[PDB]
Amino acid sequence: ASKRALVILAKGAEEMETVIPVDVMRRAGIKVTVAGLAGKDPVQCSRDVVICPDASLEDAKKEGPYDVVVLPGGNLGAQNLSESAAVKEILKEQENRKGLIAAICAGPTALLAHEIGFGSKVTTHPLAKDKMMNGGHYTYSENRVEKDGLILTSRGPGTSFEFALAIVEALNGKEVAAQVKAPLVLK
Amino acid sequence: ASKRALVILAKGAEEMETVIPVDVMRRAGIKVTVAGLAGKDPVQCSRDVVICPDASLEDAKKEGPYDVVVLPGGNLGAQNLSESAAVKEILKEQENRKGLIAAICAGPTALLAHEIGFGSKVTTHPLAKDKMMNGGHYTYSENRVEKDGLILTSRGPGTSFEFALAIVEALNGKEVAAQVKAPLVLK
Ligand SMILES: [Cl-]
Ligand SMILES: [Cl-]
Ligand SMILES: [Zn+2]
Ligand SMILES: [Zn+2]
Repeated sequence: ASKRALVILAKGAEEMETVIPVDVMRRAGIKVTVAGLAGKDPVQCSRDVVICPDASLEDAKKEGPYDVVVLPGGNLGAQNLSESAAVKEILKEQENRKGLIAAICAGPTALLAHEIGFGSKVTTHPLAKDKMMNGGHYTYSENRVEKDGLILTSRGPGTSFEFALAIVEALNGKEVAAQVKAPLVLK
Repeated sequence: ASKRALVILAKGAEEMETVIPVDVMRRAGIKVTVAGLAGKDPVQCSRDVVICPDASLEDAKKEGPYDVVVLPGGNLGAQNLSESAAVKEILKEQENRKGLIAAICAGPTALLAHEIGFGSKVTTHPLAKDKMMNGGHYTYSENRVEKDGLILTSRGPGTSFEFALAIVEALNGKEVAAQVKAPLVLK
């Protein structure tokens, strides 16, 4: 049976950090739902790329559970994720059921906002470190991708492929991740 | 004055190869127009990401000239670009006026279709080599990004950042490309 991914898409999300994981996960045969935080309407990303989500979050959250919940970054996208009661509930459920949570760039700061995964080793974008580390609830890493059990984090646009492939490996295994990786022409 | 980029977005385009250059060029202060080949309506990309273009190609081509014309890849996107009389005319004009043309992955095969840049050294995705090389009108390269004067090509999703930064360097210079690059957390 195919694994399922929920990608939560908010206004101001970093479009690269959204699209790269969606695409790579779909290459890995994962059923990806791109869910609009605000509703069903198109989402204006940080660099003005406009993406039409597959469903509202309100609807998509009724079709869980998901094998991974993915939080893109983008400063303003992450803030929107951080403020969302709906996101809080989704991440708490995902944590409670021992499901994977993956967050990139400023995305992990939503984990702090919703008190998720405290005690984990995590990375973020360098500019989001101080926000993430407020209170000392995580241990900081400078690895490009950091996986501490069911909390998987990464640093920025330029780590998006490694982040996505890490999600693929966690869900579908090392062999599928390698197979998906080879046609991408990664260095 | 700000440089201008036309990114031609067809059904079946590779969404990563579309979004990465758009975003990175906008970081570099380039005015990017994402133009829908088929018209103004949202475009279903190769991995089902749906992007709302800024304008139809029909409209955007009236607001030229552009400092670069960018052709994303994706097998079916590139075929759509290759079949387009409108694209043919845009690329011929761009070539005639000595403007940059940038194409990635299967995207360069549209150059062959429209008889653009013959004699250039070019790269493509490995799987698109034989198509591109039909007739021997180009010289093939395995470099991740190949720039032969005003013809700039690259290989795949995983070379999209290097491709985008090469476009930035060609338009706005090495210093701006370096400045844009550093926050991306590229390896
Ligand atoms: Cl941002
Ligand atoms: Cl493709
Ligand atoms: Zn980011
Ligand atoms: Zn491609």
